[PDB]
Amino acid sequence: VFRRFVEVGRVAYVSFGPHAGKLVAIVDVIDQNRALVDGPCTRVRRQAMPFKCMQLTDFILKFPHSARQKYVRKAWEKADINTKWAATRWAKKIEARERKAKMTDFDRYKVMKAKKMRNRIIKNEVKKLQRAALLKAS
Amino acid sequence: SHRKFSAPRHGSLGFLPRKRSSRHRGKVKSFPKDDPSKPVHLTAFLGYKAGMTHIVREVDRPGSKVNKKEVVEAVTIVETPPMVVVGIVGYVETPRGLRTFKTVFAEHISDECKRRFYKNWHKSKKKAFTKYCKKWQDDAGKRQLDKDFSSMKKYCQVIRVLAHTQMRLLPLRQKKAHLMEIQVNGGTVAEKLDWARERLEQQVPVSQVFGQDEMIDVIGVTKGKGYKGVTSRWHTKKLPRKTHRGL
Amino acid sequence: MKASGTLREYKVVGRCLPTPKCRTPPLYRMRIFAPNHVVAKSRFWYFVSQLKKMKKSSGEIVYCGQVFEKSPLRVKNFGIWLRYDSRSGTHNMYREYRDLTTAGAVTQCYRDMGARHRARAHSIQIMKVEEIAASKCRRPAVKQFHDSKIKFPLPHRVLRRQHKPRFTTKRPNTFF
Amino acid sequence: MKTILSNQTVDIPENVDISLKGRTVIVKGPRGTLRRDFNHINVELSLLGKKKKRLRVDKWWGNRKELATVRTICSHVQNMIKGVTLGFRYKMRSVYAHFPINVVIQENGSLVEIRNFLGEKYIRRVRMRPGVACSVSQAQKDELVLEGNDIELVSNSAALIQQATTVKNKDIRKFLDGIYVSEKGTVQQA
Amino acid sequence: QVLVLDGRGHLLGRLAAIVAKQVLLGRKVVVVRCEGINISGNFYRNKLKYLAFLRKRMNTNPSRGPYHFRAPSRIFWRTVRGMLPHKTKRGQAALDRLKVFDGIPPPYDKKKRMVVPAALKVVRLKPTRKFAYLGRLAHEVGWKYQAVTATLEEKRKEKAKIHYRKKKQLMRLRKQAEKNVEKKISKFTDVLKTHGLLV
Amino acid sequence: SGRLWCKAIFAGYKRGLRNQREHTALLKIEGVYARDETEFYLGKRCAYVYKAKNNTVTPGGKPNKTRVIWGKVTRAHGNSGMVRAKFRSNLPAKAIGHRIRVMLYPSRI
RNA sequence: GGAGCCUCGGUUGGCCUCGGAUAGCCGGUCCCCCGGGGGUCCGGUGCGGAGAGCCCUUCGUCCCGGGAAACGGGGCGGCCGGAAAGGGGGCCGCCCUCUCGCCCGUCACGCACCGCACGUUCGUGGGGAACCUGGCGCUAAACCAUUCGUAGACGACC
Repeated sequence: VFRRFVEVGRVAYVSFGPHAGKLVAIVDVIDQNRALVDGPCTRVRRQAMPFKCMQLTDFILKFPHSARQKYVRKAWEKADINTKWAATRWAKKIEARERKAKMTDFDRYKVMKAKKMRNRIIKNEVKKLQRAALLKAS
Repeated sequence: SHRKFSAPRHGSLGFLPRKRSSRHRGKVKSFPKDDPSKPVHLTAFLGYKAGMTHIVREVDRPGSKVNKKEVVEAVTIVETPPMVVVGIVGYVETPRGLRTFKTVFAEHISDECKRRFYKNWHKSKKKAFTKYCKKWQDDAGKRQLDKDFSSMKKYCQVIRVLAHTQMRLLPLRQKKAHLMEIQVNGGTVAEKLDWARERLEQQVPVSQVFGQDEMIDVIGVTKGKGYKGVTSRWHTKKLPRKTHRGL
Repeated sequence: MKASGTLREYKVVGRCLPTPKCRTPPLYRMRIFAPNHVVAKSRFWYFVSQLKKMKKSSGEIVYCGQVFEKSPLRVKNFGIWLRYDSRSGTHNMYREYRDLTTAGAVTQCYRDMGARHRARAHSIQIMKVEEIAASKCRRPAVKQFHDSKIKFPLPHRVLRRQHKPRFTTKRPNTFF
Repeated sequence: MKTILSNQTVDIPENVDISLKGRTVIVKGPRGTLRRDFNHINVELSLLGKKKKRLRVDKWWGNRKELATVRTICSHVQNMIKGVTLGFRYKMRSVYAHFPINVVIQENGSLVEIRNFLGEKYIRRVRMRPGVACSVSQAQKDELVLEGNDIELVSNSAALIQQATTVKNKDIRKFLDGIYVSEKGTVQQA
Repeated sequence: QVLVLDGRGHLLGRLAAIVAKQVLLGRKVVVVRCEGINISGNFYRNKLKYLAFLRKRMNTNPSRGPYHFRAPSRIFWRTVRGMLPHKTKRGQAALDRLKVFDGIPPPYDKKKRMVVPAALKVVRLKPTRKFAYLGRLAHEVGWKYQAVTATLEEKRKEKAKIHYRKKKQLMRLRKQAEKNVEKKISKFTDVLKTHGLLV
Repeated sequence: SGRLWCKAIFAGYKRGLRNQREHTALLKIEGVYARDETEFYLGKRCAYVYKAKNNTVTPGGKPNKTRVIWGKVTRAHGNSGMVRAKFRSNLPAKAIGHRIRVMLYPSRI
């Protein structure tokens, strides 16, 4: 069974291409493997984009099947997609990915020292939980 | 151009590498497949061709021309003194075949069987299994033996026994016995193994293995005849008398 | 004419050279779909030489301009009339496509004519391109997109970038 | 071309209570339960509507061949409904010219022994399929009823005994012998 | 330093090409579960394609002729053999880095097997095409140890299910640890969220 | 106290199909699998370290058995991360498929 | 169970494992039903209980303070689990060993070899001779010759 349907008004996220990493709203379907898409508030000029370079999300905003960018922009700001998108666990692990890519070597060192001590307090804890389960067993 | 008149080929290629057998004793290439339904029993024995002679019996096949008549039939006598189990051996089932898992011999092996482990009994000091024999009078050794039997109760699939003939009872010249592995077809490996564990160092007469009026297979080495030409080895036609380089 | 890359629509107008007999010959305009304007001018003379007794040596191109799409942001339904040649005889066809630009629909036709009938671009004479209204289409593969509430999933998402983690650990997921 | 969507809903009565695990469908009700797999057919099976009164099949972007499979499933599931509600009853007749084909049944209606067929000394032994019960009818001489809930197992086991009695190297237009399927119905009606 | 590939669900030729290239680069590769490999095309087609291989033997002396191996591991091993310059020293030195098996032998049953998605049936074939399991194809052409390796592989499947169920509960205690320790590692998680390691 | 060179494989000589030009080597640096990320390694100094039977002098050390053949990454090769390298002596063919180090010190950062 | 000499080389942190699906999955709660399964519910799913990952991380030492540890860190015996091509894996006590080990900070020093390459490991590596030193052990067989003839051109074989 499917949950995400390519339909007029569904917000999609572009995987590859010159716009990789931007939201965009499907306004029309040209043919089977290519859609007329437009993100007005995401710096994406209205254009034809194949269905490969897009990952359709869980956001549907309503507008007629060919309305000009002006009405798409209002429906986009009406639903306030930009803030609602940033609150999804999907976007949060997207922005958490380049945070690990922009990590400076010194920041990579500070992590190594924070990871080391954190894992110590974890492992001795579960150590105290196993010895807490064996006297629980007898 | 084709052959004018057809003729079946001479000799079978199914027996093709017609070479001297690498073995002198007949090898059981395949034992009967077992089923835990039957009681445990040995599946092979080892005898010696004595000779041939007649027999007279009254055939009882109905609807035949020889029904309720007497016939003369050529029979072969095979002298089979009882054999003695001197060890068992387990086999684990692998995707590469059947790998021998573990061998356990009996405590006291007869000298006639020890003959088999030597090429020159006269020169040897007869030391085989002398330090193995010491594993049955110390608790540390015996506590290892049962750990080998218990292990074969877990991992072994097919279990064979090492039996050998008793050359002393035969009128033959040689005294070196013939060792052999006889597969034990029967119940589960557990009851299959303990049956052999108590049969160890015991006699096994042929009457235990076979019964009368039973169909059996005979495995042995053909009577050798040395180097032979094509006429004797494959039974081709002798060429006509006029042939120059031989017919 | 190789249908290389995406074709473009050119407006080529030409005429016979002025002779003392006819001082100003009449002008002749065509819509040529071609990769570049150089092959458009040659493909222009190919057609003019078929309809008129004119050749490149007796004529001249008075204007070689490219015509742009008046609505590159509207999905349109295009009707195309062809004159391709098979291995046995020639045929007229009427093909429909659904694109944003007439030039994009024509190149969509050359690839489709090359895939369906193994017809190479030099044997096709596209003769008329009419953008038709959705109610007047005929071919059903185009008519099924005329739906105000069109809606469908992408069922079996074939994995792309299947070589970035060439030796990965987890099996890929084909459901989203 | 590729049709965007082709579907077919299947109404289910109330006595039957269907449920599906992915692309496998189990059908429970009065006469028992049936379970059929469809993991080879590649479609979307959604059981919509509270009360669960109907089942639809979906096929997105299907060509001519794989569009033909959307109805076979609706045909299969409907036969799974009839088998659990009414069962399947296949009556077979024993047509013989001169040699009476006597038939006896062993293992409580799961094995059929066919003797004296064409006056042959070879007794024909046919094993029924699991879940199919064979029986000779009463008040009628040469009929061999077949009951069961799975139409495949019933109809195949009927063709088993229908092919087990064939005339070799004769003119089959003259020797119209054997057990043939006569009527295909249900064990009970409404 | 050793690449242990799982053969379940991989297409024969697609996997052999990637293995052959890695092996030529000094990489030691171990293909496991060779009976799980799939070949494209319906089963009967692939069987006839192999029976036509059995019919090719040196007429005067079959003992010299092509050696038709019947184990799936040796069938896959021969496929890689055709994608290597095995008549040379660097070709033979390569084949020694390859080590194929049917099922999962003990040295590798407790190792995380990799997978090659570029050679995976779920990716490289349309869902309507038919395919053939190398295991079944090998069994019907001479392989004798399908039944046993099915039982041995069944043993280690539940022997791994024990370990897995032991591993979930092992780290279920771990996830229970943080919510007991959250007050004394807070100054360490925010450092891991600042650089995107826990978000 | 750690490794300070990149791992690379001596894939083979620059060749056509029936001619090979042994004066240029083809490298396969571990990690990089596209042209657009090879430009970091252009100009970097690469070495083929091996050990022989006789002892050789060692810069800043006493004679051991290890020797080197120095080279440098000249330009990107192909389209999938491979890279060309030129050494002061054509690499021996017994190195095909063995580790050669790609240092960092001609660095441009 | 100690030091050296030849020789063959490659390497330059580890991942110790569900099964599998792909028009579907993954993890939990078990309120539910039978001897682990089923069903339910709740969470995730461009997999973050993510290989786009995880683990470990080493400049060293000397003092002192803070946080973390106290059950911890390090040592000799038994105990079992392991067989497809089986680990120095885990469990008990042991006399001794430390709040030393990790994370923040103080103090001091460790050829600062004066810009420069094969550095940094796996390495008690494989193989080979010659010495160390003790403890524990161990005292064979094959072949020839001879014989046999179930074998045989000669070897072989019994």
